[PDB]
Amino acid sequence: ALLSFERKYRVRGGTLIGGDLFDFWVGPFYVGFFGVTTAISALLGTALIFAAAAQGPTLNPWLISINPPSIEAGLAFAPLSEGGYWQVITACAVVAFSSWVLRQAEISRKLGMSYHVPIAFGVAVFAYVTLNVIRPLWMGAWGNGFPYGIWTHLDWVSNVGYAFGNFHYNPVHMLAITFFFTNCLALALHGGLVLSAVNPTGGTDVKTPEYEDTYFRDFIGYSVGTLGIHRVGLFLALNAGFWSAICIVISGTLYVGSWIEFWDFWKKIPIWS
Amino acid sequence: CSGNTASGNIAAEQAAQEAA
Amino acid sequence: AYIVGTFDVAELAFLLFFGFFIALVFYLNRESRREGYPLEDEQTGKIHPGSLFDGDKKAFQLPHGRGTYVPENVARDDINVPGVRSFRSAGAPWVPTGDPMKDGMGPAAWANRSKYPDLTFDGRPRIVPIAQSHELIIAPNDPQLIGWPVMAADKKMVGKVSDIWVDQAEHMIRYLEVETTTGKKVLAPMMVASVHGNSLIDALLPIVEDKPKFVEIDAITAAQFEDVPALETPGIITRYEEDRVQAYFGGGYMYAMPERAEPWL
Amino acid sequence: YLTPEEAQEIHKGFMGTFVLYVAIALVAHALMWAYKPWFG
Amino acid sequence: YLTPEEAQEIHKGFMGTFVLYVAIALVAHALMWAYKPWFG
Amino acid sequence: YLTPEEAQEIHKGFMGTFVLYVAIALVAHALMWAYKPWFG
Amino acid sequence: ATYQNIFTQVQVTGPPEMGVPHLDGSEGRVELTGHNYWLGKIGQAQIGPIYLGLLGTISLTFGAAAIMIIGLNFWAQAGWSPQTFMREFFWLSLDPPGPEYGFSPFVPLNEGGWFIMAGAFLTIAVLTWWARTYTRAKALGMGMHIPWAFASAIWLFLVLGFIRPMLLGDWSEAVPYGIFSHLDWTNNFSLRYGNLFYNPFHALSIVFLYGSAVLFAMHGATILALGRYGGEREIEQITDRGTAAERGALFWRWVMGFNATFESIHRWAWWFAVLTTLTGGIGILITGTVVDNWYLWAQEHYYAPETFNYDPSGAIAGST
Amino acid sequence: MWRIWFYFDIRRALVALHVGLAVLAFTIHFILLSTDRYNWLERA
Amino acid sequence: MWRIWFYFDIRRALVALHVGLAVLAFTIHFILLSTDRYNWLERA
Amino acid sequence: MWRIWFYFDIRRALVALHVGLAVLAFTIHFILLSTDRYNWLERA
Amino acid sequence: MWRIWFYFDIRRALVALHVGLAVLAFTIHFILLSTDRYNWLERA
Amino acid sequence: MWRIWFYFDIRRALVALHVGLAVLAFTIHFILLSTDRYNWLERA
Amino acid sequence: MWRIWFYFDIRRALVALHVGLAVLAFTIHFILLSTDRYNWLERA
Amino acid sequence: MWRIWFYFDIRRALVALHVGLAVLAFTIHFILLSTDRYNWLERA
Amino acid sequence: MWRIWFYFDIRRALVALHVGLAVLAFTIHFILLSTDRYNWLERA
Amino acid sequence: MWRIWFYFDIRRALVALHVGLAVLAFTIHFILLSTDRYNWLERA
Ligand code: BCL
Ligand code: BCL
Ligand code: BCL
Ligand code: BCL
Ligand SMILES: CC[C@H]1c2cc3[nH]c4c(c3C)C(=O)[C@H](C(=O)OC)c4c3nc(cc4[nH]c(cc(n2)[C@@H]1C)c(C(C)=O)c4C)[C@@H](C)[C@@H]3CCC(=O)OC/C=C(/C)CCC[C@H](C)CCC[C@H](C)CCCC(C)C
Ligand SMILES: COC1=C(OC)C(=O)C(C/C=C(\C)CC/C=C(\C)CC/C=C(/C)CC/C=C(/C)CC/C=C(/C)CC/C=C(\C)CC/C=C(\C)CCC=C(C)C)=C(C)C1=O
Ligand SMILES: COC(C)(C)C/C=C/C(C)=C/C=C/C(C=O)=C/C=C/C(C)=C/C=C/C=C(C)/C=C/C=C(C)/C=C/C1=C(C)C[C@@H](O)CC1(C)C
Ligand SMILES: COC(C)(C)C/C=C/C(C)=C/C=C/C(C=O)=C/C=C/C(C)=C/C=C/C=C(C)/C=C/C=C(C)/C=C/C1=C(C)C[C@@H](O)CC1(C)C
Ligand SMILES: COC(C)(C)C/C=C/C(C)=C/C=C/C(C=O)=C/C=C/C(C)=C/C=C/C=C(C)/C=C/C=C(C)/C=C/C1=C(C)C[C@@H](O)CC1(C)C
Ligand SMILES: COC(C)(C)CCC/C(C)=C/C=C/C(C)=C/C=C/C(C)=C/C=C\C=C(C)\C=C\C=C(C)\C=C\C=C(/C)CCCC(C)(C)OC
Ligand SMILES: [Fe+3]
Repeated sequence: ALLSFERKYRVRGGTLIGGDLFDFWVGPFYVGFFGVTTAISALLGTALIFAAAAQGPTLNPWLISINPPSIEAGLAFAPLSEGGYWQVITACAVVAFSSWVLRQAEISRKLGMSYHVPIAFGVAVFAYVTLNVIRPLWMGAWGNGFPYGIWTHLDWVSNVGYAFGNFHYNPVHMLAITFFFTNCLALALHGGLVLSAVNPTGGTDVKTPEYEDTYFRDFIGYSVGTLGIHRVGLFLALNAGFWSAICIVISGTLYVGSWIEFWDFWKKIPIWS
Repeated sequence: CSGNTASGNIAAEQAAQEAA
Repeated sequence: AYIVGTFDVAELAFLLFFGFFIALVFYLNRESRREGYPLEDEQTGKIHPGSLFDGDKKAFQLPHGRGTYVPENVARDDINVPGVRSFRSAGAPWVPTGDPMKDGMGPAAWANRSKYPDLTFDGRPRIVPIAQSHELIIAPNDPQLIGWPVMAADKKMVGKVSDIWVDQAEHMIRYLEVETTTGKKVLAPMMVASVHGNSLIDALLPIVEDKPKFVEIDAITAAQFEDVPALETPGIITRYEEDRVQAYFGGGYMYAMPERAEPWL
Repeated sequence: YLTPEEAQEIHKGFMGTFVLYVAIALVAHALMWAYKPWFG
Repeated sequence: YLTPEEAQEIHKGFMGTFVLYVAIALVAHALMWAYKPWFG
Repeated sequence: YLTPEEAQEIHKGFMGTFVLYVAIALVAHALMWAYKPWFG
Repeated sequence: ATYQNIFTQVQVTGPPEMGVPHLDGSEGRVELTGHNYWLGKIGQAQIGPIYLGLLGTISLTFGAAAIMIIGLNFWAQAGWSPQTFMREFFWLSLDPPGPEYGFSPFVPLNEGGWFIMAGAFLTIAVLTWWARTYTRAKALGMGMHIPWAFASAIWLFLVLGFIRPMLLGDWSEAVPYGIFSHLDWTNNFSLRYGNLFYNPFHALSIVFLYGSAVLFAMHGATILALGRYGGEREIEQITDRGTAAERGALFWRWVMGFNATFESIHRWAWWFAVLTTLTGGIGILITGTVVDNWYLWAQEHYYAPETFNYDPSGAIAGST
Repeated sequence: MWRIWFYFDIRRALVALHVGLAVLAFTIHFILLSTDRYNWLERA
Repeated sequence: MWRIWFYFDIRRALVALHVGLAVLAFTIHFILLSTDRYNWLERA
Repeated sequence: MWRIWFYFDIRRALVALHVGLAVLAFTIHFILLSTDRYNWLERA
Repeated sequence: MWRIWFYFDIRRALVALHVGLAVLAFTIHFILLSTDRYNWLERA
Repeated sequence: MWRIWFYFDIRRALVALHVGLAVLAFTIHFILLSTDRYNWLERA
Repeated sequence: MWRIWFYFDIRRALVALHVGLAVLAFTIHFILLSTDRYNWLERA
Repeated sequence: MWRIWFYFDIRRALVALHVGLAVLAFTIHFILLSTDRYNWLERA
Repeated sequence: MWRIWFYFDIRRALVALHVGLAVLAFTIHFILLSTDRYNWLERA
Repeated sequence: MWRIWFYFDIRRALVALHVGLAVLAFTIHFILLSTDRYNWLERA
């Protein structure tokens, strides 16, 4: 009951698992059963990250890298110093993200809201699971996963991308990039329009939604509306995440080779060649 | 995770595949 | 490329942006503190002092001659809520003493909104029955919805649809008027109403189907429809009344039946 | 301010501090010129 | 504030602490100059 | 606080804690200087 | 059974709304209006009307000129063959002048003159479009947030096309007009300058693009989940706090311990979106002009990994 | 005939005409600068 | 002691405890499978 | 003891139990398939 | 000393304490498993 | 026949016609300038 | 001095202090484990 | 001249002036630092 | 002097001061640890 | 010069001034540390 209106909303119920067992708050944070699971998994994952780092060549936070086992090890559980730490941290991260989704669902139920936020975050959880669980399983080795390091997973991204020639020629990658760019443009437009509506110039009063409609019809000839903009932004962000997961999952499992050669299909269409 | 050990997988890749 | 020693232009730009971003985060927190602050104690309700980095209060120049808003001056909620803590701790939930839907607790809670209706840019009431709108009609290929049966959360037929309320600014249906068995007319949010018999896939499907065309409201039961908050003036709904109706229907997803508040197990 | 006399008072303060600031800057620039001139 | 008297008191306190701060900085700069001059 | 009495009490406590903190830091810095000086 | 606020079930149709009157001297809206039923499923079905002042006319004419120049150069590159045009469209490109020309404004038309002309006309069109968004905001008494957000993207665009080539004195550093060609330019730009991953401003721009995706996902999901309480009517919630604003704040306060307001969230979104292109333009401008090898620069600042930190040979071998 | 001005506002027509003239003139001057024969700034 | 049931409900505690026991048992079994000494499937 | 069914819904309990049993059985079968000793499909 | 229970409720305190104890115990056991000296499973 | 102006508004028709004619003339001049036989600016 | 409790709530102060102490202690132990001089698990 | 105070608020003008002066001074100092002739920290 | 407490809340001022002091102390300690001259953990 | 306190809140002015002084002094100390001439930690 910190916020001036918070107290009346802090009621029992809305939990999926646990009921009244963990139905309480700790400061601003609601816990629930999935909050307990999130706390355990996330704290264990962080502690194991730092335990594996202490066994590594450096404690520099830039250069800390918890690496997966070698490809020759296949899909077996490796020794902790030889990639097992990475596997345990991956399991902890999966559990933590799933528990975060379920805690968001419980909090949505407590406030009389639908499950839009848990589903939206579950899209990103699916992207991560595709990156570090599904793709290594399909490829046959845990060594295909990206390392747990701030700058070494960028090295993983670079090397995996260049293993296919130029990763820019992946068409699902093109679609995901288009969704990302359109999302950022849409977010700029939506934030700017709302702020300009509530922060007028020239000493005028706060505007109505008719003013936003008029502004975007004078600008580009069309206005999507107040509900439509949030629908479109959610669609764009979720599509960006989902198509990122799809684009990475098919490279190395379904498509092997240079993505540049794929576009030789276009030149062979009998309509123009 | 599979039912094998990492050492067994590495030995199989080296000897049974990369050595013969 | 070095400015002095190992300092270079790129490093200087990065450090400048890092400082700017810290300042921007502080500014964004200041902006986020404008509603609901200062904080208060969970039990005693004692108000916390206030941030050292806060500035001046924000004043909104309202249209239609409604004055200034000043969100920092919004009256704090009453400390005495119609509930009792499940256990005596700062983090325990409140169990409502009576009817949460009537008293406004948890998902059924409402805010003290303005007691006058929202207006269009020219001063007309924004949310009005579709007859009072300015030549606004339902899409001819869309469901008419007038006279359709209404299903409640307990699968009972509470009544029928007698009127449609539309937003004159956004050109959207906001409320459906439902006449119940007892004859009382109540407003139900369109966002809690599922329209059946108008599926896009079913239209695409090459079938001849006599699906029942009705409106389902699974938020509240048929009896609860008799306790929907009423309007002070016909044909007009205020912001406070809108909040009342929306809170009453939204709280039903937890409070319509006891099982809705229980874990799956 | 609206009243002119307040405008004269604000102007007096502003010009006094501006002259002091410019004098400090001029002393610094003269010292730099004596140290390492940028014209020649 | 509004009353000129408490404004003068505030200015007194601010000037005192500013003078102390500047004196400390001046001592530090004199020590650094005696150690490693930067103009020469 | 609002009253001068509570303000003076707060200042007294703050000054005592600050003096103790500075004394501890001075002892630590003197030990570090006797160990590995950073000037010379 | 439960409405999820994804598609509009029943649409409301009426006479087209021509907009609030302008507060300045405007010529008058071109009353070309339409209605799209399928756009009304997601948002608003009304198309139009449009405003075409001096700025809109200039922008449309100069952008048409630039696009015509690029397309006619594509047709010439295809040998005027429609089939070759279709076959090689992705590979057609209007390329910048070669390094032997420096940053000279005088290049033969087929060697880069058309490229310079198209760049000039495109820049004129983009700048007049920015001026048009500024004047459209001014005509309604609204704020200038959208003009500044557009100015950030224009800053990145101008750094890519004109400012950086001007500073390096090399037209050949500019981005070619082509689908696959500008991707090739991106890849080559990363390759010649070490590795753009280690540009700290490229990393910052990635941070802000990712965060904008995150922010839009969270904000759209929150607003749609708050449709039961009028969450999408954000202007009224900002100027008169309802239960939707309270629930939206409390959800994120209970999730992560802190929350924004209905206005503050849009400031967060605006700043993330703007900072993406701001940091991107800053990072591109300093590449080559200030730093020529970003991996070396990262090595000097102790954040460049080696093989003893992580060896990517296995990941490469798996992907072959 | 003057009757053309019964269907087109003179202000809009003049604005569009002068915008088109500006694009045409800039294009022609740029093309002339692109050729060594007509470039009047590179050499004496 | 039995008084622990005055602050925690048996129905929810049983579910939470069994979930934790399941995860712990799976972790221990997988750890055993990763060692050549105790792996019971790869070799005879 | 049938007391359990007074506090746990039989339908939810059965669904959860069968989901868990399915996941466990699939995991064990896949683990057995992964090993050369117990794989029953690759070799005669 | 008992007055600590005047400021912290037993339920949340016990939940947090056991979460922390679980995290710490798993961390220490994993760290011991990662070292050759204290690995009790790999060798006889 | 003049009756074509009963079905077509001449403001829109004239605007579209003048835009299309400008595009067509620019395209033809560009094609001619692209050929060595008809280029009139490269050489004397 | 005891008067510090008139401005700071003991419950919030103790929880903030112990979270900080935990993080600092874990940081120090992890730093010591990294160095071979102070590592107490790798060798006898 | 004093009439300038009838057109610009003193607080806003002073704040903007000092922000601009700070930015200009920092820019000039950094530019001087980058030059070899005027760097005062590299060498004696 | 004491009058500073007529304008600053002691709780907020103390919290901000201690946050800044913590950041400063950890920064200085890490800087000293990163130098071979003042590192007190690697060598004997 | 006391009249400035009629235009600026003392708490906000003091907080902003102290933040600016902290940032500037950290910048100067960091710049000095980055020069071999003035570095006081790396070497004796
Ligand atoms: C040399 C490099 C290659 C390249 C090779 C690759 C490869 C390989 C990959 C991509 C992928 C991507 N590339 Mg690419 N890519 C290139 C050039 C580009 C360019 C450009 C302008 O040139 C752009 C815009 C992109 C953009 C993209 C995106 C489409 C995508 C990354 C987004 C994503 O995955 O979100 C999805 C979001 C997630 C995966 C994150 C999920 C978040 C989790 C669930 C939550 C984390 C919680 C955290 C621990 C909490 C801690 C916080 C606090 C501590 C509490 N690439 C070049 C050609 N690219 C990746 C992709 O599409 O796969 C997914 C992919 O794998
Ligand atoms: C091999 C590829 C390289 C790489 C090389 C580059 C290069 C080069 C650049 C980036 C840039 C970026 N990279 Mg990269 N990048 C890599 C891998 C990645 C990965 C990953 C693997 O996951 C990601 C997420 C990214 C992400 C990003 C973005 C954050 C950033 C550009 C975003 C943007 O604002 O949109 C793009 C937005 C614009 C371009 C603004 C456009 C606005 C204008 C006004 C629009 C005009 C349109 C016009 C009117 C339409 C008509 C035109 C006519 C038809 C002609 N890169 C690797 C390392 N990347 C850019 C940057 O700024 O970073 C420093 C950049 O220049
Ligand atoms: C070797 C070829 C010869 C040549 C052979 C011919 C032949 C044959 C013909 C012309 C005709 C024309 N020639 Mg010639 N012409 C040559 C070189 C030139 C040069 C030059 C820079 O050297 C110019 C300016 C012109 C100009 C012209 C026009 C006056 C006329 C085409 C206009 C038209 O059809 O209306 C169409 C346009 C409109 C009705 C509206 C346009 C008005 C606007 C305001 C003007 C801007 C136009 C511009 C293209 C806009 C660019 C923006 C676009 C979006 C791309 N010629 C060379 C020297 N020329 C034609 C003619 O005499 O009359 C038809 C014709 O038959
Ligand atoms: C070479 C180093 C020596 C060593 C030298 C020292 C020295 C010197 C000292 C200690 C001290 C401590 N050592 Mg020792 N110590 C060593 C190895 C160990 C090992 C081990 C590897 O198994 C353990 C478990 C410990 C344990 C401890 C603690 C009992 C004690 C810190 C008390 C404390 O307040 O914790 C902090 C934790 C809390 C306050 C929270 C309570 C913890 C509960 C269980 C919750 C855990 C939290 C969870 C794991 C994650 C949450 C993190 C945040 C809250 C978000 N040492 C090695 C052998 N050790 C210190 C001491 O005696 O202080 C009194 C001390 O001065
Ligand atoms: C539409 C897809 C996009 C998306 C959606 C989005 N993100 C979201 C949400 C949504 C809708 C949330 O509701 C959720 C949230 O609650 O934010 C406040 C969240 C979130 N997005 C987050 C991060 C994030 N999202 C990312 C991506 C995306 N988010 C997308 C592009 C990225 C990228 C691109 O990498 C980041 C880093 C967090 C801020 C938050 C998730 C909070 C969470 O998962 O809580 C668990 C608690 C923890 C303490 C984390 C677990 C700790 C681990 C066990 C240890 C670390 C393991 C990790 C694998 C180490 C590896 C790191 C290295 C790569 C450096
Ligand atoms: C309009 O409505 C909206 C708002 O306000 C009304 C919003 O605020 C928002 C939210 C948005 C913002 C406030 C803007 C800022 C957000 C950004 C940049 C994106 C998120 C990124 C971040 C880095 C933020 C921080 C993210 C986190 C995951 C931090 C989480 C931290 C912690 C400590 C979580 C702890 C909680 C748990 C583990 C669960 C509970 C368990 C416990 C308490 C443990 C108990 C046991 C012990 C031992 C203590 C939205 C989206 C919105 O739409
Ligand atoms: C580049 O960076 C490096 C390399 C590090 C170099 C540069 C470093 C730089 C620039 C550093 C600059 C540092 C700096 C620049 O000012 C530091 C200032 C520190 C100061 C002012 C510290 C002051 C501490 C005061 C303390 C701890 C006071 C505590 C008081 C308390 C707790 C009192 C409590 C109370 C009591 C008992 C009784 C109650 O009745 C009243 C109440 C009051 C509640
Ligand atoms: C490129 O960059 C490098 C390389 C660094 C080169 C360039 C550097 C440049 C350009 C630097 C420029 C710097 C600069 C350019 O102006 C600095 C100005 C500093 C100033 C003006 C400092 C002033 C300090 C004043 C202080 C500390 C006052 C404190 C007062 C206090 C705390 C008073 C409290 C009070 C008291 C007791 C009693 C109460 O009753 C009233 C109250 C009042 C509450
Ligand atoms: C760079 O980093 C490295 C490498 C690590 C180097 C640097 C390290 C640095 C800078 C470290 C700095 C550390 C630091 C800098 O101050 C630490 C300070 C620690 C302090 C002040 C610890 C204090 C602990 C106090 C405790 C545990 C008190 C507990 C009291 C309790 C539980 C009392 C309960 C109670 C009881 C019984 C009865 C009830 O009636 C009343 C009530 C009260 C409820
Ligand atoms: C159907 O056929 C027709 C011909 C009718 C239509 C054809 C239409 C087609 C097919 C068009 C296709 C276009 C395509 C595919 C374009 C793709 C472009 C891409 C992907 C571009 C990407 C990036 C481009 C950038 C960043 C460009 C920036 C350029 C700038 C900023 C240039 C500035 C130049 C200036 C300021 C001019 C200076 C002039 C000077 C120096 C002389 O004086 C100041
Ligand atoms: Fe919004």
